Amino acid sequence: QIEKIRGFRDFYPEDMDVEKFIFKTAEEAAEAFGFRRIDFPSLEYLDLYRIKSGEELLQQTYSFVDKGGREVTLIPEATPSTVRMVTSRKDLQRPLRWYSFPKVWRYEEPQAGRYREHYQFNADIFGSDSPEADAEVIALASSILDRLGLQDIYEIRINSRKIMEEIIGGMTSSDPFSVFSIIDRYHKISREEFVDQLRSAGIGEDGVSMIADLCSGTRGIDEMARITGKSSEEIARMAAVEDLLASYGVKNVRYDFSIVRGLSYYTGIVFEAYDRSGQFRAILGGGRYDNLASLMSGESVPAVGFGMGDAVISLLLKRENVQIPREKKSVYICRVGKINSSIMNEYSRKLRERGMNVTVEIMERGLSAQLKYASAIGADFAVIFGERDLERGVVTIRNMYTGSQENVGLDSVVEHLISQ
Amino acid sequence: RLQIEKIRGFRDFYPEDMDVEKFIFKTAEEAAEAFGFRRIDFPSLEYLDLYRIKSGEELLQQTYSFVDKGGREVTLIPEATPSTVRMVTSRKDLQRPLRWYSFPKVWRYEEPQAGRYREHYQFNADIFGSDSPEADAEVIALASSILDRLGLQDIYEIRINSRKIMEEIIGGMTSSDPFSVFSIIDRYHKISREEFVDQLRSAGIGEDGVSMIADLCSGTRGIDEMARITGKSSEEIARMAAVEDLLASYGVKNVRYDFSIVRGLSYYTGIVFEAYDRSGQFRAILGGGRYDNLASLMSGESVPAVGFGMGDAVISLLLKRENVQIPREKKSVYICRVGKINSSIMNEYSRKLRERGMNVTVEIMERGLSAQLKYASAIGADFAVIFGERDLERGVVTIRNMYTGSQENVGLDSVVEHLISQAT
Repeated sequence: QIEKIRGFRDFYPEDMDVEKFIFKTAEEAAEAFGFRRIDFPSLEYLDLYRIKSGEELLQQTYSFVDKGGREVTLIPEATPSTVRMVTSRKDLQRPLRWYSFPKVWRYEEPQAGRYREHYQFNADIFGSDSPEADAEVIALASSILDRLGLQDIYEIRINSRKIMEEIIGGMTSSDPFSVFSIIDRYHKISREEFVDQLRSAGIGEDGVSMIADLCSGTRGIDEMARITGKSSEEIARMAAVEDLLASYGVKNVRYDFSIVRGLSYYTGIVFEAYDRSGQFRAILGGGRYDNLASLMSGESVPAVGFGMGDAVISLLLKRENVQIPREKKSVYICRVGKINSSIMNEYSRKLRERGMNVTVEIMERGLSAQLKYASAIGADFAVIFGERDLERGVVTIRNMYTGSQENVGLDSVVEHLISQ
Repeated sequence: RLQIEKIRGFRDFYPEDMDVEKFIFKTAEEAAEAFGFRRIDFPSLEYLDLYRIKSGEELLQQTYSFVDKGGREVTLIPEATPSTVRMVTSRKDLQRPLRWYSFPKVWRYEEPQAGRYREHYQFNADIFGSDSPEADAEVIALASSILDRLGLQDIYEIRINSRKIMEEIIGGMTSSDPFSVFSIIDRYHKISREEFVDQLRSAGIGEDGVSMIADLCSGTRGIDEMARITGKSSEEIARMAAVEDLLASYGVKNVRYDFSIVRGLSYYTGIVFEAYDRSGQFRAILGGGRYDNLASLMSGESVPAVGFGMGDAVISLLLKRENVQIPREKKSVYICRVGKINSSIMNEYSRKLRERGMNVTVEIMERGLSAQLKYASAIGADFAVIFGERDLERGVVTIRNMYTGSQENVGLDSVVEHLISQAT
C-alpha cells in the first residue's frame, strides 16, 4: 500500500532498456572523444551552492537538515561538484575532459519531460580557453544526439555572453549591462511583456527594436557583423567555432541572439540543441563558464561543457520511434517430460560462456506456458530439452521470431545458436 | 580562497577511481544479464514508512531522513529491497518468475568511525516467485560468477546455513527460544571461548550440544557430514544437498556449511549464504538468502524471494589487494601537430578513427611536441598521430607506438586502416 513519492519514477525492465541505451550511447561517444568518467557525492552542504552566478538551480533544491543539524541538499546539478574536484588536481596536465551521468534532483512540479529526479549526462573540458574546446563539446553533443537516432530533429543554436554583453552596450550604456535575464524569457513570455520589461529597464525604442529583431528567429553569423558590431573579436570566434564544427561534420549550426541559458555562470559561448518539431526548446545545452572555478576556490580554470537529461531524451526516442538495438541474443531453455535441472544448468553455462544471455525454466509449468513465458520475455531462441529426444542426444531449438524449429545434436547446440 | 569540502563519509571518484567502479558495474551487470536477470531502477527517495515493516526504529535511525511538506517522513534509500518489493507488488501483469537486478547508490547516516562511507554503490540480484532449490542455486551461482569474472576466483568460499536447519538443531538441544542461542552464536567471533561456553550453558544446553556448537562454529562442514553430525535426515538437509548438487552443475564446488552464519535469521525464511574471504580480512564479501515473508507483510500478496547484495567498497579493496588487471574496451589515439596545421584536418581524421571503433583525443592547446607526448602518455594513449606541416605536403603523417616508442611515416590514405591493424 505504501506508494512512491509523487514526481519520482520507477524503472521496470522495459523502462531500463531505454535508459541503458541512453547511458551506453552517451558514455561511448564521450569516451570516443577522449572524455573520462567521474562521479561525486549525491548529497552536499547547501552552502556549497551559495555562489554568485550559481543561484539558478538553488531555486528548486531538495534540501533539508541532516540529523546533525547542518543544511544539506541532494545535488541539483553536477557542475559545482565537478569544479571542486577539478581545482583539487593541480597535478593533472591540461586539458581535463571529464563526463558524468549522475542522478540530480529538483523539487519542481512534474510535467511531460520532467520529474523531481532524473539522470543527467555531463561533459566538460577544463583548462583550454580555445575555440577548439567550444567546438569539441558541441560536436560531442551532436554525436550523441545522432547515435541516439535523433539526427534530424535538432538544430544547434549558439550565442555568446560577450557578443550579447557588448551589443547591449554598443548602443545603450545603461549600467544594467546584464538585461540577460530579460532576453532569457523571450521564448517564455508574451512579446508585449518582453518589450516593456526591457523598456522598463531603461532602453530606447531603437534599442528595444533591434533587441527584439535580433531575438526573432535564428540568423546567420556572417550577417551579425553587419546588423551590429563591425567585426568584434567574439564574432570572429563564433565564426571560427562554426568552421571547426563543419570539420567534425556538424553543419547548419545557427546564431541565435535569444540563446542565453538560465544558469548565470556562463561567460562565453552558450548553446542548445533546439527541437525542430517545437516540443522542447532545449533538448540539451551548455556553454563556457570561465569564472566558476575562481569563485569557488580562487583557482582560475577555463571551462566549457553541457548537460543532457534522460527524461526529455526518452520522450524523443519514443516520439521518433527509435529502434533500441539489443547487444546479445537471449536463449530460453525449456523442459518437457522428466528432465534434470542440472543438465539444463550445464548447457546454460556453456551458452553463456560464448556470449549469450540464458534464462532457465525453474517453474513447474507446461511447455505451452513455457513458450508463452519465453516470448513474453523476448527470448530469441528456445532450446527445448525433451526426456525422450535427450535419450537420442537431441534437443529442439525454436526460433522465437521466425517460428522455425529443428532438432539439434547436443554437441552442435552451442555452434548452431551462435550461427542463429 | 577557501572551499566548502564534501560531507565527511562521502567519496569523490576521479577518472582512475571510476576505472575500477566501471569494471565492477560492467562485470556485475553482464553476469546478471547472462543469467537472464533484467535491470531495474527506482527512486533514491522513499517514504520512511516503507522501511518500518522490515526494520525497527532502532535501525531506522541510521537513515538520511527528514520531514516532508505534509509532515510526512521521507529518506534517502538505505537499501534496495523494499523499493524492489514495492515494484513487484505494484504491477500485477508481471509474469513469473522475475529475475531483477539493480545497482544504485544507497545512503546511511553513520559516523566515519567504522571504516565505511555514508554513500556507496549497492548491487542487488533477486528471483521473485519461485520457492525451489533451483532458485537458491541460481542466485548463488550468479554471485560466484560475478566474483570469478571480477578476477576474485580463488579468494572466496561460499558458506551456507539455514533458518529451518538452525531451528531443528537448536530445538533439539533446548526448549527455550532458539533466537536467544542464535545471539550467542552471533557473538562467537567477539567474546572468549571460555565466555562462549558459559553463555551456551546458561541457555540450558548440555555439554552435549555445547560441544557440537563450539565445534561447528570453529570449522565449516560439508553438506554430507550434517545428516550424521546432527543425527537426523530432515527435508531441510536434503534441500541443501539438492542445492549443492545444482551448484555443481553450474561449476560451483567446495560449498561449505557454516553453522555460525546467523545474522538476519529473523529476516530470512530459508537458505542464507555468504562469500567468505580466505585471507580472512572480510567475513562476508557479499551475501543474502531467501526471504519469502517480506512481500506479504508489505503488500499482503505472497511472494517467494531469494537474492544477494554486494557493496562496491569491499570489492574495490579486494581488486587492489589481489592486484587484478582491468581490461580496456578500446584502443586510444592522441592526435597533435607541430608547425602550422589546421585543427580541421585533425578533427576530420579523429572522426574517421572514432567511426572505426577507436577512442580519440585531439590536442587543443598550444604547446611543444615534448609536452604533447608527455600528455599522450599521461592519458595512456596507445598511439600518437603527429601532423607536421612539411610532412603533410608529402601526404604523410608520423605515427608512434606509445609503448614501443618507435614511429613510422604513414600516408594519410592509410592512417585509419593502419591503426586498426596495429595492436600495440
